[PDB]
Amino acid sequence: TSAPFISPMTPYVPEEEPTRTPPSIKDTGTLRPASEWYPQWMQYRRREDNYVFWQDKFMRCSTDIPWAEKRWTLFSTVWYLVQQLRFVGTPPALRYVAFLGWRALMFQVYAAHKALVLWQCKLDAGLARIGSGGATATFSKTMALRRLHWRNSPLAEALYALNLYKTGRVHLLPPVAKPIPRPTFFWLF
Amino acid sequence: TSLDGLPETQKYVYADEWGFSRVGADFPPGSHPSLFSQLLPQALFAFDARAAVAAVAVPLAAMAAGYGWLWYMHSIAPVWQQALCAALIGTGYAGLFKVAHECAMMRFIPQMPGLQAALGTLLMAPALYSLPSWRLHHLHHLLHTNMLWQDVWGWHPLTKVELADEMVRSGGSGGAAMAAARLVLTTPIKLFASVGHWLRSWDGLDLRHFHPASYVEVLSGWAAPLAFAGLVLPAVVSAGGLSGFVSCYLAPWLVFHFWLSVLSLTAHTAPHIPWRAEGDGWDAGRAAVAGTVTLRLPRPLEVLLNNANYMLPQAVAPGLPMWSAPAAYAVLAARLGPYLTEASMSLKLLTNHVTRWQIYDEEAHTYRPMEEVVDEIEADLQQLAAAAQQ
Amino acid sequence: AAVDKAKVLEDVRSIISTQLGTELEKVAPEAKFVDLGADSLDTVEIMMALEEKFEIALEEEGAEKIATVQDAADMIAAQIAAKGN
Amino acid sequence: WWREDDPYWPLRDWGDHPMRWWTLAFAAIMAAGGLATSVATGYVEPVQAGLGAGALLALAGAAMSDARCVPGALGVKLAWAVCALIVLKEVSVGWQHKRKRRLAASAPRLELTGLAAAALCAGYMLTDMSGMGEVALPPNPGAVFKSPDVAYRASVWQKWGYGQVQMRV
Amino acid sequence: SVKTAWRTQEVLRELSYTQLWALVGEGHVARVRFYGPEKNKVMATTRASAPGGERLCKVVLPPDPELLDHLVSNG
Ligand SMILES: CC(C)CCC[C@@H](C)[C@H]1CC[C@H]2[C@@H]3CC=C4C[C@@H](OC(=O)CCC(=O)O)CC[C@]4(C)[C@H]3CC[C@]12C
Repeated sequence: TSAPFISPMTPYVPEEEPTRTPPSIKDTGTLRPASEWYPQWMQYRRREDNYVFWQDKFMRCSTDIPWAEKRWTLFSTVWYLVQQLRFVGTPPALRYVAFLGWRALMFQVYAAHKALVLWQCKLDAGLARIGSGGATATFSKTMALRRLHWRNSPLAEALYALNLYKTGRVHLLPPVAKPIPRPTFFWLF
Repeated sequence: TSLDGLPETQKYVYADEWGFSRVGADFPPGSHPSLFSQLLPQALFAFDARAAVAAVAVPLAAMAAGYGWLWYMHSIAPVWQQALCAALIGTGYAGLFKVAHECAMMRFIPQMPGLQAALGTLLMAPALYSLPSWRLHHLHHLLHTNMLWQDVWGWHPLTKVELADEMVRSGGSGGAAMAAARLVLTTPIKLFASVGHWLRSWDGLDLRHFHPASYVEVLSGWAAPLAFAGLVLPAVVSAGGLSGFVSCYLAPWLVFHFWLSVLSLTAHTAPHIPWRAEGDGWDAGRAAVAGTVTLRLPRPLEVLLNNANYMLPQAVAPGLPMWSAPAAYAVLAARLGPYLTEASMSLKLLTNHVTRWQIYDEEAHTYRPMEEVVDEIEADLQQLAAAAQQ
Repeated sequence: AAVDKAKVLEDVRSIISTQLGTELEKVAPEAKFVDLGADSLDTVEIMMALEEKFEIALEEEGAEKIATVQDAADMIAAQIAAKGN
Repeated sequence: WWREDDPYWPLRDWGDHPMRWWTLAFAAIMAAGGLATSVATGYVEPVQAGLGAGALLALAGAAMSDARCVPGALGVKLAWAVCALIVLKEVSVGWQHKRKRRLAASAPRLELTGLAAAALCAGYMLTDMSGMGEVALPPNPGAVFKSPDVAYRASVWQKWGYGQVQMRV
Repeated sequence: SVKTAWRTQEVLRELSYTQLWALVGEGHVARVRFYGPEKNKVMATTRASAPGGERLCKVVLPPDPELLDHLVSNG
């Protein structure tokens, strides 16, 4: 311990400012697109409880921005031109057509990813058999849901596969992936 | 000490048998080396610029002479001329390194501390060493001198018990660690084992060994070697190719490491100097006074090395400057006479260090050759296997 | 913070019936999944269909122990309830 | 290797940066390859570039052994800068010992050193390089137009050369 | 020498007027383009066989009516 005065039984890890705004409220963790305007869960709540929609909009757009999304750097004064083209130099009708196309594409991609996740579930349920050598044939639903929401780093997947292959033990899961912080260099980016 | 009360005859026959001149008697327990700092005249601590500039200029002149010659006859000279210029350059640099070791312990020019820090850094860089880490390892050595299992920054001996453990784990005497120890402490390459020391500095390049308040100071210390090996070792190669590297840098480097290793190894190792564990009779003053050996060289060598062999005086008076080390020794030899050990650098000494004193066994508390020891403990392996019958 | 558990239950049962292929009267609030014909690889696809219909994300640790329709309904309701905060 | 008692030891907060052994490995590779090449051919740029980058990357991988400090972040920044410069020299100027007789045979292209440096840069960016975020270009008079502080707005206007404009606010 | 420098940003070498003559004589210049607002500057691209490989050199031309025959004679 370094602590001269006070030291709880778990060491204090210095948490820092968040560097990115949270996912909105309307989004899901997966690849399938959101909902154009209103989410679906809004229909199963009290009218005097659905104020969190507009509050979340206010928070992401105006009042809770982490001072790291307001750094003036040389990369951002060029991204400004890209974005200003998209928002002021392109007519909203072409933007609307592109929006529809991109939605359709994302639905196809999400369908593909779901197919792949189910395939992975069979594969690892098969690998646990080699691992235990004997009976074990199940898989972990926790890991399936964590794979669908992109909550695993590749190293965690590899170590889980190895643990399965060697000792069965289908219920021992890697911890969880932490979100990536915004990269900053200097006046540069 | 190992040879306790016994007449002068056996002492002197042991002395001329091992190559020492005066063996040592026995010091009382319960003391400290810093005591005998009161036996020193106060004039020994005075600063004078004459000896300072002489000590920084003589080895520089030897180095410059060696380099001027070597470049005047770059690669047209036979191997013996190359060897001699390399030996001269290595010795000159060992002198400048003794000066840097003095600046690391803050006793060369105390009035200008920034200047002495910069000077020590500069003189230590060409050997690829760090000044703050050197200070730390040397202090840790002074605090634990001859302590078994703790003096890791000195010539810790290879004990019998750990060797037996490694032989039980290896399942025979043919493993990799086995042959490694076999060639490192049975061949003359032992006189260069200091290079191992060099690699154990850079404590993994790991800032997690130190106190946080010092990070910036430690990092800076590591950046002076690297900068050298990043800005100067290229130039040399680029300007002389492999040969122009092996003759201008690598041979003086090997000579300097010879000097370092032989000095330390002779300093704190001898058959009559025991290595007590902690709690089991380890005494500080007894180990710093009785457990030290003073090497005597020709006076030209001494003046070239900046009296680098005189180590006992600056362990009882850590502020005693470098040019007062010979004189001070003469004082202590009068009062601590019967207890000191002394030796002269001769071929017999190094042959004994290489061929005879290889393994340290604590039951007999002495050094014994590697081969007879391993075959003895292997015969006892056979006998415990016979004892393992049932 | 206050969820109409009745609506959530009706919608859960309708989704389950449409996924499995059995009719809505057979899906009872206490019916386990193993008897409705569900085999592991499909107690997962049912979870995915549920999330896709309700647009929420399931808490995985509790989702490992879903075996009756009422637990599905209660998981979904506890997720919808904790949405603002 | 494998540890049956806890298999997921690599994903455990040991106190350093994840990309710390890769940095030292790459430094060793650069130094060895540079020296070997410059001895095997006779060109003096390979060893100089290789050993310069090796020194800088060893220093950065030393500083990266405690990621909470301020030096722990300047280490990551230094390593990213060096790997980016390597990628740049490779894909835009090429190496001296790789000239040919033709003109399109000697064009600067991306090979294996540039590829490793690019992978390293991506690894630094996707693990953690978010420190010292308060170093940027100074605020404009455009950022403080709507700020609730008169003293601060006056200070910024003064610095940018508008100290005499009237603050009808 | 070429062996003791860093490769840096391919540019146009410069011949005076004379090594151009010797080079086009020895059959090493491969193609020539004229430019300059008064049409007295040459950009000459050599061929691989030359000492130094294909490079792009610049020459200043002071009126010489023997130039065209010399060039067209050597391919
Ligand atoms: C290449 C020549 C011309 C210039 C000199 C280079 C040195 C500055 C390099 C080469 C050897 C390196 C050392 C080789 C071995 C190690 C151990 C290594 O750390 C470990 O192995 C940690 C323990 C473990 O891995 O189990 C990194 C630091 C260190 C001292 C290195 C530090 C930097 C050194 C001294």
